[PDB]
Amino acid sequence: STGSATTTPIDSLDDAYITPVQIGTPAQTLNLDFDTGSSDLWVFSSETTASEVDGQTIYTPSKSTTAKLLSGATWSISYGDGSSSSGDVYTDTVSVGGLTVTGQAVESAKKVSSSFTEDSTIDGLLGLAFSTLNTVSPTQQKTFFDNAKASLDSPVFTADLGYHAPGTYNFGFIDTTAYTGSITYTAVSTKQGFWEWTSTGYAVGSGTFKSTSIDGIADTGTTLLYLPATVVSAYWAQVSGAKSSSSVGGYVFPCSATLPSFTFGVGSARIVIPGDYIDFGPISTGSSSCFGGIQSSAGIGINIFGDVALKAAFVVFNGATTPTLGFASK
Ligand SMILES: CCN(CC)c1ccc(C(=O)NN)cc1
Repeated sequence: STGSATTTPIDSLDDAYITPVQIGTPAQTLNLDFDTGSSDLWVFSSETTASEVDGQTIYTPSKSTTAKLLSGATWSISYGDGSSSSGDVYTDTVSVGGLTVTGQAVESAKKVSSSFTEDSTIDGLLGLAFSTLNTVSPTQQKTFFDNAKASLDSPVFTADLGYHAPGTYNFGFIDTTAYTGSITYTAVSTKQGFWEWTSTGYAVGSGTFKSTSIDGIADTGTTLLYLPATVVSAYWAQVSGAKSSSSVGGYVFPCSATLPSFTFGVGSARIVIPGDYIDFGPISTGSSSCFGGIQSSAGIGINIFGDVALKAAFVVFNGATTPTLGFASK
């Protein structure tokens, strides 16, 4: 089997991407944030604290003839930005882009943090990291990908995120028309439950490539590119007037600037992030200070290849017995 679904930015900055997902019988379509940095499929629901719901579409398990309470199961998750959610668990039929999994754990939120409440466009998350990170207790549950993978034509999914435009998540096949050149594969460590890999270095604009190992995770659920302070300082030093602002919470730059590109290495291959992808716009409406899309990972504890980086590539998440990650230009 295969599936293919379009993913759409939630706003004009590509702050996140939403993908329609069919849950239950008859189908209830919710728009979920596909998240290769976590392993829970959770939704706004009829059980979510009413004051914490603000425009989201909710899953109502009582209206699904295939929903079953997973008795005794609870979940609770916190993300690296401080966002969180928690609740109980149902199993139900879940379909993405024509690919159907029966008996998928659908984690129903009882509580969500304000950061989720305020994102009216995001009806929940669909985790695509390794199932060892799943938070359901006392019986850990499998991701949608993990459940699907034996049925898939090939045990892979691909992320093809757009810049200020829709893109595609495919399951079970590699669309050879969706990228240019060849796909370069690189090793993955699953020890921390993430799609963790090592970039071979970077360049700023038209500068020389610096060969240096940068461990990090491929996280579709993180907006920006978070790299070591040395790398990030080298980038922003090429933008007149750019500075790290403690009050704003990262690097800002004059909105009048033209940003340089940023290149990262994948083996001997190179992915180029155009300068425009690194512009996250005014820090507040009408400001001439703009927020940067490359930020320091110092204090996070890990480097994160978020959407800023991933959207510059066609990315293969290869879930074979020994997982790997592939990147191509597009
Ligand atoms: C700000 C609240 N949202 C919705 C955009 C989040 C989505 C994904 C993550 C995350 O870290 N995923 N790996 C954290 C938060």
